[PDB]
Amino acid sequence: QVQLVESGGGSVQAGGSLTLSCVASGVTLGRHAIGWFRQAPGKERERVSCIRTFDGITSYVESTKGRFTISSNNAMNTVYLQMNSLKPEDTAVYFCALGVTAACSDNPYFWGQGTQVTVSSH
Amino acid sequence: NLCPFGEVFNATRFASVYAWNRKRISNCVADYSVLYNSASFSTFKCYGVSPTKLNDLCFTNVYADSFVIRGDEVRQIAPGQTGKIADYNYKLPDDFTGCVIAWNSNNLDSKVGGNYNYLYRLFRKSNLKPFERDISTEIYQAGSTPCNGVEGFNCYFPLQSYGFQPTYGVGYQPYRVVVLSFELLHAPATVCGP
Ligand SMILES: *[C@@H]1O[C@H](CO)[C@@H](O)[C@H](O)[C@H]1NC(C)=O
Repeated sequence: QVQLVESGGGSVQAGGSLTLSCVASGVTLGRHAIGWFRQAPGKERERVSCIRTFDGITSYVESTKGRFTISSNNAMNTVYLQMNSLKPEDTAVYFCALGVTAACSDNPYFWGQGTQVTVSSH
Repeated sequence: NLCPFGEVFNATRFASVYAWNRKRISNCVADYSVLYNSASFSTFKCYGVSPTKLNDLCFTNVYADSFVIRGDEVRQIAPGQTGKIADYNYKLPDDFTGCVIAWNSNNLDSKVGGNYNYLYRLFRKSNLKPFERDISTEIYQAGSTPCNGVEGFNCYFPLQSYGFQPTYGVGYQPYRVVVLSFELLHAPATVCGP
């Protein structure tokens, strides 16, 4: 079946950076929307960022615009989330999520197991 | 009357391989030796003809096919090859008479954030016949369930983007390819060397 292999994340101090990686298997990047969701303590799972691997167009939510950067390497079947200027409130499980259409506005179909990001306060 | 090879080799934009461009060359003089002795080309492989004789030959037509693929796929633009490009995008015949010409186009065809304009066909129910072009976009059934024309689980749009990144390794970088087909009908031959 399709699998999403996540890596990166763990602990960082506030103002620090982390890079998450997601490798798709059982599907070849270049048509589908792929991106990240997160679930912070006491909050519903929410969109973080998405890229349309058909045309490279990226999308962000208000809390992630500017600070986070999503990118794709279609050839390597890998998407990256560069997370800069991290805040304690960015502490969450981050999930790679792959759609079955080209549109980032559509609901994800396939989910990664999730990776813990913990941002410590000063 | 000079063959318009400039328009082929020096075109600003090349075709996606699935929608490969064909230009018919006729009623003109071609200096093939200047192409063959160019340092511009990383591939220049001829089949059924010697490249050293091309300036001494006349053909009934020359077809110039052009497109972009990955460096590591150029090996598929040869007779008898298999793979996504040979099977589903551009297929040469076993009895091919012509030359396959390729060069690295990373400086033209990649850009910051990736160039997503170049597509390839990843899925097809059967292999292309030689010199067949398929520009259809029917949803490909990849599972046991009919798609009914809906892109979804196991129901694939058949074209995907290369997303060429300038930092790609040489195997993943875009190459421009020109395939010259030489036609030898028992007819007047109007494309000649100097
Ligand atoms: C393409 O342009 C280059 C640089 O201007 C030139 O050297 C060459 O003659 C042209 N190639 C062809 C096949 O006309």
